[PDB]
Amino acid sequence: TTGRIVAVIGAVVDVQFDEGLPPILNALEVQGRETRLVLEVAQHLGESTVRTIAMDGTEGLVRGQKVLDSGAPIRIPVGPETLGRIMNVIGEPIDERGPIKTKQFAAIHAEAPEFVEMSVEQEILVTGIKVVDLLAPYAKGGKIGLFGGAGVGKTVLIMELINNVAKAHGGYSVFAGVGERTREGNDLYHEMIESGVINLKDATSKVALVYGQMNEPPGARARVALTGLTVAEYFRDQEGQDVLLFIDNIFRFTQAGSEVSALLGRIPSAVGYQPTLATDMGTMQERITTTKKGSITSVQAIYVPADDLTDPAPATTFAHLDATTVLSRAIAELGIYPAVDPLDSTSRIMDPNIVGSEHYDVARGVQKILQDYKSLQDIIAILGMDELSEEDKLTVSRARKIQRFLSQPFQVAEVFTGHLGKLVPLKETIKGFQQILAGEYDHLPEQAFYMVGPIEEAVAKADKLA
Amino acid sequence: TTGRIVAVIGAVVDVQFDEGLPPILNALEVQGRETRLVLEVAQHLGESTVRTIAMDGTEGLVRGQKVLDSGAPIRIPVGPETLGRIMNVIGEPIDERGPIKTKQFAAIHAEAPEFVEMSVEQEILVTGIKVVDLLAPYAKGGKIGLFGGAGVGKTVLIMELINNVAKAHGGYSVFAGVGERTREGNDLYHEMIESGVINLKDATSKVALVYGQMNEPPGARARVALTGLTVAEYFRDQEGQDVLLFIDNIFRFTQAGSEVSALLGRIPSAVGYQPTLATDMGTMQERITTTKKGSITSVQAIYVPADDLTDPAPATTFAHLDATTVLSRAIAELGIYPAVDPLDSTSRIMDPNIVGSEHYDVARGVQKILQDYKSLQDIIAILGMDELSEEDKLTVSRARKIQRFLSQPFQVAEVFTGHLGKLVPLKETIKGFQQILAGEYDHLPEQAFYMVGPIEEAVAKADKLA
Amino acid sequence: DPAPATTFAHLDATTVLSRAIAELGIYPAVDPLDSTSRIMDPNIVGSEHYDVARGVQKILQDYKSLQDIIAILGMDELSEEDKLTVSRARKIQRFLSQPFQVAEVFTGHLGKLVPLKETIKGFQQILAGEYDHLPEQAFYMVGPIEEAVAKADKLAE
Amino acid sequence: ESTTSEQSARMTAMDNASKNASEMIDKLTLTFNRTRQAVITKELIEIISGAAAL
Amino acid sequence: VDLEETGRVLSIGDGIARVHGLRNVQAEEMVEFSSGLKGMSLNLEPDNVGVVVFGNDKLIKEGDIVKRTGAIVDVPVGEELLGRVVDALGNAIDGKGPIGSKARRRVGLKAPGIIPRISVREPMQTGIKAVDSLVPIGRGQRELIIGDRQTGKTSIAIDTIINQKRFNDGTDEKKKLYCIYVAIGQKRSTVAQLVKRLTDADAMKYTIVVSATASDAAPLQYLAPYSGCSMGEYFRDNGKHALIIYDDLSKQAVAYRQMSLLLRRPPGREAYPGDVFYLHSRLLERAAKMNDAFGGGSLTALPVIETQAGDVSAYIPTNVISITDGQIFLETELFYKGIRPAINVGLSVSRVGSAAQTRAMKQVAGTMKLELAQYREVALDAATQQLLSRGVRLTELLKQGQYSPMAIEEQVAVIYAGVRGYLDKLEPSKITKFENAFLSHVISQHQALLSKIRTDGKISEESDAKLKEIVTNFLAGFE
Amino acid sequence: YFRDNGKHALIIYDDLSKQAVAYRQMSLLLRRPPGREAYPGDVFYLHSRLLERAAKMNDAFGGGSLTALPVIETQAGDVSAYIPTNVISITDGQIFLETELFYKGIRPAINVGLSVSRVGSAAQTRAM
Amino acid sequence: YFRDNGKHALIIYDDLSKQAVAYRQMSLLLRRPPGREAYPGDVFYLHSRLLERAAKMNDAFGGGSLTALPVIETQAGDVSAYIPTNVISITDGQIFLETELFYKGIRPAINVGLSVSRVGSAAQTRAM
Ligand SMILES: Nc1ncnc2c1ncn2[C@@H]1O[C@H](COP(=O)(O)OP(=O)(O)NP(=O)(O)O)[C@@H](O)[C@H]1O
Ligand SMILES: Nc1ncnc2c1ncn2[C@@H]1O[C@H](COP(=O)(O)OP(=O)(O)NP(=O)(O)O)[C@@H](O)[C@H]1O
Ligand SMILES: Oc1cc(O)cc(/C=C/c2ccc(O)c(O)c2)c1
Ligand SMILES: [Mg+2]
Ligand SMILES: [Mg+2]
Repeated sequence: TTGRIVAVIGAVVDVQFDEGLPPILNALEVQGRETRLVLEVAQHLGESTVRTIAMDGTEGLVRGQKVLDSGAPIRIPVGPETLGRIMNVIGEPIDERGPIKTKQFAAIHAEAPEFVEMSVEQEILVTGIKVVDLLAPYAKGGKIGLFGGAGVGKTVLIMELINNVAKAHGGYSVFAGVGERTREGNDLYHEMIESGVINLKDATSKVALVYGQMNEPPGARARVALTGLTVAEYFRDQEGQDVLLFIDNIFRFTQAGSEVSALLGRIPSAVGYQPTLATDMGTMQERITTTKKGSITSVQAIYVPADDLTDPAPATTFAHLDATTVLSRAIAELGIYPAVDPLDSTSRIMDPNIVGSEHYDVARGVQKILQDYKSLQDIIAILGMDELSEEDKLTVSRARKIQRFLSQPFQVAEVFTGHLGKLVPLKETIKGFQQILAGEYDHLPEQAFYMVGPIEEAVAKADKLA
Repeated sequence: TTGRIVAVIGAVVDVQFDEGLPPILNALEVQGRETRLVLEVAQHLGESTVRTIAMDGTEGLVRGQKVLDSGAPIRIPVGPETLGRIMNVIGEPIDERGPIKTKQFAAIHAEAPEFVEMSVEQEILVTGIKVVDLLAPYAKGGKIGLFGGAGVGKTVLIMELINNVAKAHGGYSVFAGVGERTREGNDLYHEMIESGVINLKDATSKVALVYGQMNEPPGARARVALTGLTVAEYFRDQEGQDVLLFIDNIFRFTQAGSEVSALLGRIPSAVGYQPTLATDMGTMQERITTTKKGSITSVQAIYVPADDLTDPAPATTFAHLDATTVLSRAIAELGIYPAVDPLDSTSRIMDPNIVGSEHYDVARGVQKILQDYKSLQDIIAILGMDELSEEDKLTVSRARKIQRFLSQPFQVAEVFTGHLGKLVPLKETIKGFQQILAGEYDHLPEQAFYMVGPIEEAVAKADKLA
Repeated sequence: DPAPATTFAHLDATTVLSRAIAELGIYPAVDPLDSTSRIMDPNIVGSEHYDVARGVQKILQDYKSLQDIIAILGMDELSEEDKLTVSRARKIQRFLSQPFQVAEVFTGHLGKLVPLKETIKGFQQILAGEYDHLPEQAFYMVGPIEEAVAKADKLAE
Repeated sequence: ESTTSEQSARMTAMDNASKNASEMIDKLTLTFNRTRQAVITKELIEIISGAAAL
Repeated sequence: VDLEETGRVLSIGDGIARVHGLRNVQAEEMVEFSSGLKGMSLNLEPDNVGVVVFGNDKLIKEGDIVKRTGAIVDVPVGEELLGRVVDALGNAIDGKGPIGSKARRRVGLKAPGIIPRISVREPMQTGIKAVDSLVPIGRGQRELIIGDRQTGKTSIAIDTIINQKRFNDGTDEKKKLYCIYVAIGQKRSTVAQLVKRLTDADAMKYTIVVSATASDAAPLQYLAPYSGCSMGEYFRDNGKHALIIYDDLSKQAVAYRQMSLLLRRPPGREAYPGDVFYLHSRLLERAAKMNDAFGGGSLTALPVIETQAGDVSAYIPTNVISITDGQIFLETELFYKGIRPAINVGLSVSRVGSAAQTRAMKQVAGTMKLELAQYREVALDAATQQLLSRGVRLTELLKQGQYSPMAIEEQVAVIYAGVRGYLDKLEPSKITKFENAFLSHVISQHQALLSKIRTDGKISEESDAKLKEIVTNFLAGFE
Repeated sequence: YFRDNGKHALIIYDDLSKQAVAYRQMSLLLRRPPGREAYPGDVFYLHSRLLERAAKMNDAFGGGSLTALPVIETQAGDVSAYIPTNVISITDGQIFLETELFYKGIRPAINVGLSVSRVGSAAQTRAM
Repeated sequence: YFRDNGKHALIIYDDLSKQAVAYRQMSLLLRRPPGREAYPGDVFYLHSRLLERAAKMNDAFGGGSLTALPVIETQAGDVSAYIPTNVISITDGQIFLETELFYKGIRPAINVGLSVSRVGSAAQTRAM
């Protein structure tokens, strides 16, 4: 049935319906427009009038302009035909390759899996990336904060994560560009094409892209996360996969929701965030999890406003994270790729009761030896390296040798370098550093461990050095 | 005559009367209830409707429900048989010992004693607490205020004062538990039975109890002070006697005030508070006073929200007091109890012509060395002890010995301190700080001054340290 | 503050006065690291005026960032060229002060008007080092550089 | 013997001065943001109260 | 037709349903939406009812029918709720079929007044050495658990719950303790894991779990603790003992702020409403110890509060410290260094627990408190080095893993070792090792004495002298 | 009255902080929208018109005068806050007192740098 | 016009603080809801739809471009203020200037450690 626009105030549009009213969250199709104008029902004002938030510009709308209730929330195309495609928030293709032809559509608003639908187990999601698995491992269905910002291997890491999860776990990936910069969305898409993870020729693609560009209205940027989230929910729910979901970036999901809140006339809360800060976050996050059928794991890029970890935005966010990958510029400048800081990057599942007594002890030794290597670098500057005790001479060698073994070549960059990448199995990771700590490779040259896969390829690199 | 409820929202109920509109402050009796539900008329909304505040829960109230004007404001028992009893905000017995059968009743709302009714006499009240009696001594018939953040020692200090001042005072006492703990009421009540200042079978009771704790709704907490107060007025006026009044905690009255002000539909003032904060408190505080007709010595605990003494509640409270005792979290966390700030507590009898030049000189000396030391603490926090001139080191050593000797074990706090409680005569307090200022104990180590009574005990603890 | 902040742009020259500076007795309490002029440019006031001015701000700003630092870390640790820029800036600050004709009731001092060239020359000379031997307080609340020198003798006894 | 003890002690004093300073950096950083958050919130409640009173 | 028992929805969307009609509704009465959702009458206005929605108000439309239920908001209550996971309304969420519940209790009942109470006096044994000895708790007390995220807060609650099995499998009925874990704001997966943990420990058979998670609507999150609390009161008022965990109240206050700002309540300090204190105060007042004339029952409340950067001075932290009877404070710095449970002793208090600590613990505990008080003060002469020697070692004794809570007699034997100097000669990195070797030795060989200590609630002069032998014999043979 | 009849008077307002609190109360209950720090937008004017009425009249108008000493309470030594600066911006000077000075022994606790008189030596005898 | 017809333009917006202020005026007077700093919820949108229109077009579309140098005034170097937050977030890099560097004789007063360009080496000749 069909209602009439009665009020247009910026990106807020009020529509009046003569008969049956569209429930909250329903998607409204505005008529007489060259492109699609979706209005999400936000409120019921009384007197048969709904308050809506526009998903695109409202320039041109006239009082009385017909509006068709679609009868559902925003429904977007889902299934394998989305892989390699870029869609927008309402499910349209924006890569100009034509319709996304799927046999299913799905609503972007879904309630979280019920208490019973939850996996009571805590599993590691093996990434194949040594630093991560050993020290800050991903929980299957957990959330991970990604710190770093620019020029730190952020795109390469993402692209390798996609690749490694397709290979080792047979799951696909989704990328949700929340406040994606048009320019950077062009670059990332091509970077993905060139690394293989998107393939435009056949159907071997591993990521699906959903872009909520910065020049779109508040309601659009607030919802893109959900759009991508549902694309991911298909793979977990219909196909039984363990899926990767990238959210870039989670701070702009908050802000977008803050702006929506502000347009709806609501009272701001502490520091000018929406009062529904925690719930807005909660209803999106809880969908990310392990069900009995499959799991969605999410890698979320964080911006910390004012460098304040106690700002409501990062505070609220941290409540949902199970691990942090910290990408540091310092480490990159030392030629370690991935630029992962092994001391700053933590995991909630770094607990012997979850990952195993053994996996625990090795990580804590690797952490310890690197901490103790930081303690000596001043005395290294003061007394030189040859005024260390014989036990201390070893800690340095080993530490420096552990530092490099944490580096690793990526498949996603085989094109740029000529070096074959490595997905390293968890047990070989555990073993490599296990054996290093024990001094089973002290005699080997420092440079044998650098940019290598498993520990066998370090002995192989040492034997080749004339 | 008879009125009907037309609106309910938490504590605030609107009532429409067809004839006979009850004046502001009149108490109204809601019909159809199992326990007595009083409404106080707050405003005349117009249209034969009044806005009222409930003295108890409003669950169960229906629109249409009947209300009777009592013809007067809340009236409560007053006189000799309030002694030994616990009553609520509306004078009902709450100790399960039956009717309270007084000859007199009083309205909880009265106007404040007139300007001609003021007394001008200032006489020191020695508490036995070193910090207080020295720097900011209390006065018989005066207004004492105990400021403190959450958990810093407000209630211990008041209980200690009740022990140290009340027992040896041939008059009556009123304790008004206002918005505090119920189990503390239960503690206070049995403690008094155990000590016999309340007798359950005699007529020898010396304290009257009035309680409206943090389980009560806001109206009740907003008025309990008036009840408690009112009982104190009777004893001051209709006997001429020496009355002691302890309130814990008066802040709760303003907070309670804050909770109904939103509902009463006022435009809020600073930090969300009621824009009537100042006058509300003034009309209530001005009643808590010594008059030509009889003396009231009032000791009120004053809670500081968020440790902010610039918050409207406490900030506005300062000007109602004759002596302040400002407690400091930071000081309590250093182990100094009572956690008195020696440079923020003041007293209006700190004057050489009232307390004598000797007392005045030592006090100013104690506070001088403490301020000079406080000025030196930033140079200390970066560069520490060593970088100070020989002179500064002496002001430091002496101040630190002075801070420690300001502390005292309370008989009421023996479980937390591990020391038998001490009470120091005023002379002994003076001579102790005097001697520490003349340098007589420069050779003693600080630790000797911590948690002792008279100076002689510090000496004994020094020798005991060998 | 919205009000003063919105005003700056309507201005060709800004004289900003500071309480911190007034508190020290430096009047007029003009903050030399926050006062500006469109015409403070060599093509306009000439390279001599511009260089001096820029210098005065340089030594003053250098001093400002040494202040909080040597206040705790001690004066003696400084390089002998650094602790000269300390002595010179502290003099230039004082030489920025000046008795006003309309403030005789506030100062006790006689009002003094300094011609442009004499101001440039006076400061040029302090930056040069021509008065490192003169006491700080000699430059305080005087007109032209002469009166600082004269004031130096009256302070010698 | 004098300079051995001097540079020994100075090393220690400056080590402690630096560590104290570092601890003070954090404490002020925490205060800043607690103030930073309150100012913002305060400015906002003033605006809201102003619009709501109309 | 009937606007006395019924209304229709006028407007919806701010989490508040404006409802025309319903002329005979009570304040705070549950109403029932045509879509099955429950609601609460909050605003009884001349021409509408303001109804707080106990679920997703996406499901409510203009024109929907609302019916009175006649009942002030209440929840199912009784023993049949044990071993169950329920949402905030009481409806079962563990899919084990209906709760066979026989009574119901109001969620907003005012806490017991002054007379029916008596000061706490029965130990509430957490099983955590550091807590039970240094920050001891009695049944009826409110003890706050406070700290930054990820500092071990929930852990305190969980081992406590798990500890009670020792009594809950006895026939001593007064010695028992029924638990309720209220999850406000948590991840659902976190809760699901938790009951799995409890089930695994066979603790779930005496626990009620009330869940109001990150994706439940705000009103639900706010209601959960009260729903939890009535369930507890069932035991309090019936001659039984209940422990309740509000995990956590920071999140619940956030829930409430969202409701108040949407209701346009004037924002105060940190945009929190005037009544944010009252929200917690009334709740925790409901934890209580009842005297023998009202059953002798009790409800112990362990609320959780989450600090931002160890700042105990912020609005909500201080409100709750101003309510409860002391606090366990958990430091990020202590937790980091692996000191676990990460208890700051200095800043932790139990205002009322000393009275409900066994004599047996008190005999070793008072001197431990003392020697640890001396050691904090001095973190190369004879005396002040020994307090360092003793101090580090007592600090190692307070360390403890998870899911292994300790019987009281086991705790004291361990602390006995410490406070009687037997640990002084050993190295700090071996105290943990000595503790486990020693504890399991005495459990397998000297049962008679451990039992006697549990039974006597004391260390007798024989027991002490006997425990002097056992330690010397073991320490000389510890390698 | 004294002022306009060739006499001299001295008036103390103890204190105008509390007056402001009372006008803020009155203004908000009259439904006048709050402004900075919840006070009304004309809190300056509240004190400006009061104090401009302290004045020195010339001989033709009688030679009488009225001298004012408003009192303002600060919060934690902040002479620079909104309200304090408002009043400073009305009066012909200020005497700023501080606790630190007070307890250091400097009583009267006048902070010299921050205090002023806008009339200066014209208000002194030649001797002083 | 240049971007689309094969050419290159440079646009300087001077400044955007002031633009936002003009929009804040209209919104508030239109009685739209005020947020942080009384800016409306569409202030980020305002600036983000302007600055996205700067772009490098491909050959298929003429190969032209429009480069934007937006200007933002901070207050006491508060880069975390609402509007600065918006444009920093929006842009591809920032040239930060400081007053202390200015008077240090460092002109132009560019903070070299803080300023960034995420385009980076990609827009330099091999020489530079
Ligand atoms: N006694 C202990 N010994 C060793 N590890 C522990 C102990 N207690 C807790 N942990 C670990 O520390 C982590 C955090 O503990 P938790 O009980 O979740 O604290 P919390 O502050 O309540 N967490 P959150 O509510 O998410 O901020 C968990 O992963 C536990 O494995
Ligand atoms: N004089 C004292 N000596 C030793 N310990 C004290 C003293 N005063 C307070 N404490 C400690 O602090 C705790 C709280 O004391 P209390 O008197 O309740 O302070 P309060 O300010 O009333 N708390 P609250 O009402 O919640 O703000 C006590 O249980 C003691 O452990
Ligand atoms: O510690 C805090 C935190 C906070 O979030 C706010 C405040 C104060 C806010 C305020 C807001 C509006 C006013 O008009 C006012 O006087 C004060 C103090
Ligand atoms: Mg108290
Ligand atoms: Mg927890």
